[PDB]
Amino acid sequence: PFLDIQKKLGISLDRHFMFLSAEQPYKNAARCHAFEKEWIECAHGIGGTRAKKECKIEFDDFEECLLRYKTMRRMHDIKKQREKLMKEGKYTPPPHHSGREEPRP
Amino acid sequence: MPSTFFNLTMAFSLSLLGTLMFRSHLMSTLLCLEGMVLSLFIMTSVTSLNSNSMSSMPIPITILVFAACEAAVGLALLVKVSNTYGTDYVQNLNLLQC
Amino acid sequence: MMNGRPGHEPLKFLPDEARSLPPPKLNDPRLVYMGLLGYCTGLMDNMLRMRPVMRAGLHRQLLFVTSFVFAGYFYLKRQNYLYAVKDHDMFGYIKLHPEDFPEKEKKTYAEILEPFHPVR
Amino acid sequence: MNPITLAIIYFTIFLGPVITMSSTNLMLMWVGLEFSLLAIIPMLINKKNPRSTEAATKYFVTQATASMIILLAIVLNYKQLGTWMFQQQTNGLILNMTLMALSMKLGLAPFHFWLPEVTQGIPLHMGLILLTWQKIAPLSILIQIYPLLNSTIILMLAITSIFMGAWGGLNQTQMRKIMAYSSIAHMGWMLAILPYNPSLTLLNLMIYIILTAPMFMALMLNNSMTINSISLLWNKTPAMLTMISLMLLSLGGLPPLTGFLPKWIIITELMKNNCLIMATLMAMMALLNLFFYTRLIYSTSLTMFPTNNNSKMMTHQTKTKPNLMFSTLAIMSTMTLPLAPQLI
Amino acid sequence: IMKDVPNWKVGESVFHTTRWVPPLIGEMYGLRTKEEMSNANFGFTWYT
Amino acid sequence: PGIVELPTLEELKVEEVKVSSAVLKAAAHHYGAQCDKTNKEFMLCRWEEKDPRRCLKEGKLVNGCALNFFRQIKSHCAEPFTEYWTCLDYSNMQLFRHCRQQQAKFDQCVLDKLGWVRPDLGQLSKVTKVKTDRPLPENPYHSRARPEPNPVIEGDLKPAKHGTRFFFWTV
Amino acid sequence: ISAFLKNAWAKEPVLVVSFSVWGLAIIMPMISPYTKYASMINKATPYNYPVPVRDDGNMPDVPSHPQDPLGPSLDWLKNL
Amino acid sequence: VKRFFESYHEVPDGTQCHRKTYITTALGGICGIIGSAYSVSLNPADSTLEAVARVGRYTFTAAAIGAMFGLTTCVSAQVREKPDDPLNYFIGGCAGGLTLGARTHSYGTAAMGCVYMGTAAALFKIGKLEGWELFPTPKV
Amino acid sequence: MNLYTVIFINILLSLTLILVAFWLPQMNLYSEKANPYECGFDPTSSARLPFSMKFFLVAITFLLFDLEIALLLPLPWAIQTIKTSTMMIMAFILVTILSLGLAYEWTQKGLEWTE
Amino acid sequence: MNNYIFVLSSLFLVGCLGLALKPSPIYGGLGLIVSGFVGCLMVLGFGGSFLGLMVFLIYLGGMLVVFGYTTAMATEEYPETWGSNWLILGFLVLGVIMEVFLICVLNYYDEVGVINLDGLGDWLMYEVDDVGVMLEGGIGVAAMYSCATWMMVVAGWSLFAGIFIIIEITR
Repeated sequence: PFLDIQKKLGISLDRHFMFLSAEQPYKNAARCHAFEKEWIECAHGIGGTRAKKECKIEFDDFEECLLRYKTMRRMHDIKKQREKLMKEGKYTPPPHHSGREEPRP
Repeated sequence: MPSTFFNLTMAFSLSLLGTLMFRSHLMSTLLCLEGMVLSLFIMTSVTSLNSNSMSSMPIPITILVFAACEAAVGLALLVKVSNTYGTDYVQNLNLLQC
Repeated sequence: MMNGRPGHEPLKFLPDEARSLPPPKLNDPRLVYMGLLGYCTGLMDNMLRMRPVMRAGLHRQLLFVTSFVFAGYFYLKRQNYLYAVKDHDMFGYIKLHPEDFPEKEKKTYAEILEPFHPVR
Repeated sequence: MNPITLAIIYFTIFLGPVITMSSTNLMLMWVGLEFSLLAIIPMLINKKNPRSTEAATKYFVTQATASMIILLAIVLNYKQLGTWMFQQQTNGLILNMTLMALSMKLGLAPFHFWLPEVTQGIPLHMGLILLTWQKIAPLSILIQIYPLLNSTIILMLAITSIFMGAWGGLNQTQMRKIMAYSSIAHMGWMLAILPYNPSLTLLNLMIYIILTAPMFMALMLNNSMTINSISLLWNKTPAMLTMISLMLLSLGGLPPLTGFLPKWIIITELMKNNCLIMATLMAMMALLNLFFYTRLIYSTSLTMFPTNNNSKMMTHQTKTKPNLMFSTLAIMSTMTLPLAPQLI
Repeated sequence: IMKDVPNWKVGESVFHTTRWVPPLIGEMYGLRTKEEMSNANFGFTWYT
Repeated sequence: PGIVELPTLEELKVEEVKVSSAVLKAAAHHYGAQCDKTNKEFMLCRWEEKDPRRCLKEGKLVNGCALNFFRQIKSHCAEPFTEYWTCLDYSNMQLFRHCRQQQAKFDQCVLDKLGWVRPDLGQLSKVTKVKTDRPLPENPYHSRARPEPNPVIEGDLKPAKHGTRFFFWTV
Repeated sequence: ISAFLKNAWAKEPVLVVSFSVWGLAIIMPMISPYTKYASMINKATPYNYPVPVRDDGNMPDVPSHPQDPLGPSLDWLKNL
Repeated sequence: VKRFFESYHEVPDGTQCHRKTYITTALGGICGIIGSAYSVSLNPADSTLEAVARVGRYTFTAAAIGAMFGLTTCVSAQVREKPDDPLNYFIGGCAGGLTLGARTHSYGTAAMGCVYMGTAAALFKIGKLEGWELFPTPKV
Repeated sequence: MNLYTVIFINILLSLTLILVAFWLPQMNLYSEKANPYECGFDPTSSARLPFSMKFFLVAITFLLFDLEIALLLPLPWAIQTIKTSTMMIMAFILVTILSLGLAYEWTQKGLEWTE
Repeated sequence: MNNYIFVLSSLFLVGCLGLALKPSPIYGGLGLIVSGFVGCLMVLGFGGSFLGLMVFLIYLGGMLVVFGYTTAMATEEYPETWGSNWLILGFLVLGVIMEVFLICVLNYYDEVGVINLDGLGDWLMYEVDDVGVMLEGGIGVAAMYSCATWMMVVAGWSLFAGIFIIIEITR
């Protein structure tokens, strides 16, 4: 913040709900709690300029957890190949994936 | 989520476009602004529900409150311009050109 | 640039670290110029309100000059602190990274073939 | 306005920016923006004349659109990074839109056509707030995100506004519109130097405020609002002419006066960063400002314009309007260069 | 399915970290049938 | 990057309760009293490891304890229990308040025949101690080493060299 | 002000009732033994799981079994 | 893509005339269209056919200035033996200014535009050789 | 799916009644029958002209009060908090501010219709 | 059901398109009512509840007041609908077809990206706490009475100041 009134006075008007890893009602952690925590603890201390290069792995994991682009790519590719193989006639959907399974408790 | 966010961003874009190009009635422009408000609230709501971030669900309601306050101010201004000119046409709002 | 300096304490006029610098001498040219500005401001106020420019409002003039000097002392102290901090960080960083600020060795003038351009 | 409305409205105008500059959260900075926007309008439309209503409507529409664009930026940054503050990894378009919308709020060119009209419509004592106090919040929002801004966009807007303000100043005869255009030019300098060293952006903001407030109170003194009207101060109030001249010249930016320090220091930084072309062009075009200030100086202080018979009673009657703050700010704005090192 | 696609690592994770990441419904029911997927999505919202 | 390590279908096999939600509710309180150490060890495993693949052996002990508990009930207090959970199943939300008499019958039957005692209102919800030889998982998040901070300039402040070196001002 | 209050009581009873009820709404919570118990009850309600904590051998108060005497006791709620 | 515009400096001047002329013509046309959009959005015209005529005139004028500039610059660099001499860009900018004057039916614009546009082009060339950078990024 | 089914059934029932009402009756359409109604005499002017709203101020005030309603509607879940004192103080401040705004408007004649 | 959410978002886009084209304020209000309903449905389908219902309520109230204002001030002898103006009609159809074609184009260029019509409906919900109880959005919103009191303070002040501002603008 431009003027650090809150840090100066020791109060926390709005600094406690900045990210997904902050305290949630009834201790229900948000999606990607672990990833965000890792990224932020990695990036503490070192400046932003250094973090942008030295916490990149953590940030990449975090964005993957939150948006999930690569997961969508992977599932799309798997189901695309499934469709191609099925149209060719070289694959069958197993019983458990088809609709009849031995349902587990 | 992805397709929904794309369509919502397009909706906000269209409402912004509608606001930027007028069409005589100031009330319609106010309604376009109000529609952008709707789209932004929906964006925030879906983002929060997707992330399960219940600490950020206090914020769409603040968006609604402040958008309502500004919309009320806009309506009052419409009342005043109407009292001045007899209509809400934006053409009449041209005195300050000089 | 200096906002993120480690040990920065938010919204502190003079951090305690500043007491280690020689304090301003109270007849400094800067503070004297501050007093002059205050006196001129008092005279300007008189002139604007249509008053005896130099005779009237001597309490007002005294307050103006003293207030200007009083503010100037502390502001000057803070500025000295900030420039001293800048120099401290300067030299610490340079000492830490001798590789990126190597010390140049200078050849004498005898060995340097400076071109000569006649002024004909 | 009744006292309770005065208290609440003025207190909200004061609150908004304070929230913006003391909020760590983008939504709360947006809340500060909305506070300022909502609370200013009743002060603008206090007169309830046809021009006042139209000025208030123009302000409302423009500022509401800007606020919505900024809110879109905030929401998309949330969608991306699960947080309410801009990070180095934030998408570039989000920062571009934020800069663009805060530019619209600030009045910078090419989103500048709205400011002159509103300033012309509204009375002087609110024009002061509009051209001074309402810029602190948006510029604070930018300064808090300075390391991530786009040099190309910022320089383009800055130079555009310098050129546009300089050219617009000439044609206008109205003091209110002239001060609007001066605001545009000085904001152009502020944003030009923002991405490189925001300390100097804040220095320029301070000096511009400290120069504009005295001028606005000078205009308020006799409710002057035209070149012809201000030309009559040699008769109505001779004393002020000297400081008015000095202050206009300073705003223009002549060396001995303080106005040089902002421009000189900003040019120095830009040159350090190798921004030679933009620095040269901005310095060159900042001289039309001196031209259309020198015309005012000619009209008021150096030449004596025709007066009216009825000004004699204005002479007869007494005056008690100039404040202490006028003298303080005017002197401390037009006689402070020798203390420049302490300022930067 | 992906026996012969050129470059596929069968169990490859999309995450650098080796920590366990809970599987989301898309991964869990993706290859199953539309009925199971829509159940996972709407069973509670669309009431009991 | 690395191939995930899912456990095999064979090691994900265990005898399972196959008893309905109403039955579990009816048996909950005594099932919370007896079968506490086993469940609590498994729960500590879940929370400490954070990896579902690393607590399977303890989860199967949980299942075995549940089977033992229910087998004992079926052996001794079977009919009162059937009555009790029939009455519970009938209720819309499986509320206890509707079947108290049958609850009393079942509770007395277990108390005398099997020696069990029901928990009071504030028993099953208190945090408890657990004893395990399973070592505390270090680096549970598989966290990478934290990057080292910036070096800190150390020294004592001194006045600026040759005053504020600004263009021409002497100081 | 007896006269004005008495008149208000008859000519604008609605506002008299409203202000009185608002005043009571503020006064009573401070003046009442039971107020402390609301937060205690809401803390007693166990929405989430009680996470067991590993016994390092030197934790003397937290129990090992739910039916052990040690630990918070809702007798106060039972006979509020 | 920006590849088309950055291809202008693939090979020094005096060569690939036609290509460089195309590139400058396109750039001039783009500038003209932008200016026309501004000039129609503000200061509207009575008829929509008037508006489209205005956009056509602005666009064609700007394209003509750009085409003449590129052609003359390349022709100068080719006929004379100096590839990278800013005097070439100066002559091209003067040609552009003269073409503007002709399009506007005015000799004063011809002269003023020649001087200003020629100086602008020469300074552009000088910057490209000397490594000047417009719109730099913070280095401090 | 049940709510969608029942709402669509209601829609279809209403629309079916309308269609029957429009396709069953025997009709005769002519200009005098179709022309608008105004107590047996022809319209002096169309009904699309401006119609002054004498309660505009109260109408706008309704917007803000309804948003206050929105802010207050979470109270049933709020009371299930641990910070009961904080919740109480905040709700009391909110409602008292509501009351003060209404009282100021009343004393300033906001609710008195404009003539 | 697979296309449920995408259809709702497209309907929202169409309602917003109509509003942008800006017919008479009466039709604008009707269009925004339909759009608010569709948005509430999208939020409901995304696991929300209180937020969707609140948007619907507040928007119904807002459009009520807006309609009242339009009948008085924003009126014309011949109000223009979407279809009345041929340009509005043509651009309505153009916008619909343009969005259809843009959807196709984005799908083709990025088979998986902003839009995944193939695989649509496979990513609506990401995660859910299966055995939770307190996970309802009303709880998060009510948090303003405990953990985010600053939000309440600013919003309440906004409404309070709104009262005075509106009165003095309408004086």
